[PDB]
Amino acid sequence: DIVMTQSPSSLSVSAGERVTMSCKSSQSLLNSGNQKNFLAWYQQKPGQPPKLLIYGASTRESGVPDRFTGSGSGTDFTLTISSVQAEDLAVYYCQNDHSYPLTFGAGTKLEIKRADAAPTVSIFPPSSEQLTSGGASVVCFLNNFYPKDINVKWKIDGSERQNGVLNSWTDQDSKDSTYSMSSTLTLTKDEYERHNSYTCEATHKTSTSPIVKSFNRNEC
Amino acid sequence: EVKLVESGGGLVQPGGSLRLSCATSGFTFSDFYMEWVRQPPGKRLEWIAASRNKGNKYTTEYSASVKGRFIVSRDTSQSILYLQMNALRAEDTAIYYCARNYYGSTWYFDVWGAGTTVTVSSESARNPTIYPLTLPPALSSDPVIIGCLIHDYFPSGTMNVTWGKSGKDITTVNFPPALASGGRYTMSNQLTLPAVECPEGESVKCSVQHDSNPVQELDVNC
Repeated sequence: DIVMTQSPSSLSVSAGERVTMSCKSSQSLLNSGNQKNFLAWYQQKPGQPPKLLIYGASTRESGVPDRFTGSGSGTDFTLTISSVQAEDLAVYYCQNDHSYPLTFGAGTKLEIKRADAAPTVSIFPPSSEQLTSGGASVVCFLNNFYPKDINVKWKIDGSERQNGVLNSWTDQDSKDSTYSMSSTLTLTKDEYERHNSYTCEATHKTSTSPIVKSFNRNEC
Repeated sequence: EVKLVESGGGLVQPGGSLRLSCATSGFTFSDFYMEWVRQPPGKRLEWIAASRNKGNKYTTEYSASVKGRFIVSRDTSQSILYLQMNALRAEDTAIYYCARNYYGSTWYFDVWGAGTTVTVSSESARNPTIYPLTLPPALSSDPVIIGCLIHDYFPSGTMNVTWGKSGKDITTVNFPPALASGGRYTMSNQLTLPAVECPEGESVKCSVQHDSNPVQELDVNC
């Protein structure tokens, strides 16, 4: 096996910037014969298959923006993206297409830094359709914020909080570089129908005031 | 016209089998190398079998991870590349892709498939139960916000969620699945849209497509 070393493995740039990830191999990918390196670069956007970027160490595949360039030969290759843009958010693999087994390198995630945005919040009561079955799930959606670090607190009725809470972050938006998260408190219809003022309130670096969508009801 | 489509995937128990297939069209299959690549959940692309052009006898090659349990073959008349997977273990849970290993100057993978998810688990299938996410017209400030909670299902595999609505103003956010209490998942999917695009007594259908199975759908009232 021929190992491919990729670094850094995370890149955080502001876009409009110029970047260079590297990728060395433990063995030469260069023929002694045609003189061409058998190294490819693939871009993998969040939730899509990989797509050809550069082949040879340097040929840019038709349709790829001229922002992307790669150099090197033998063992140390690089990929420069000349003016980072919000779509560029992906993992970039380099691969040995020299011989078997073909190997890949760890990857290098490119994340975009942007100016702080603040969350829009929403509280959606548990559904009737669902009550009528045991559970009652209150979903809180926090949209379009940056940075991503955001704590969310669920004070059921009085002041409360717990391990009956699921939280999920979205990937970086490839349009604004903002995140989203949904936070879901799922208790029992009984349990549910005990208290009745249900709140959600995030504490984001943007504002100081804990941000808090709330709702009271449950008798109904 | 160079297209690759792979199918055959979902749950299988430790010790079971799957036959993954990759429908290849738009080119002369009979003489391009076809390759299988997997992607475990928080990990690099890892390469597994390889077929060869009816050019030097459809020879194969397997990675150590799989040499002995996986078997690669092709239905040359039909233009399908197969991956017989015997003796799965949890370790094999990944998105599996077929790729064309093109050769001109150099070798490279010019076309990849979309993937197919194989979860190797002892657990068992629970289809989601889609619940509507709407707000009492005492909560909508316009734009309206609607969603579907896709709830308590197994495996996670892959979930495509679509709305019976699109255009200019109308965003969809699909949140990744989260493991709850049970060893089962939940996801949500919200659709925000011009309030005059989701008035009343109307409704927009949210469609979930999970791994390998039939579409499942709900109509959520605005």
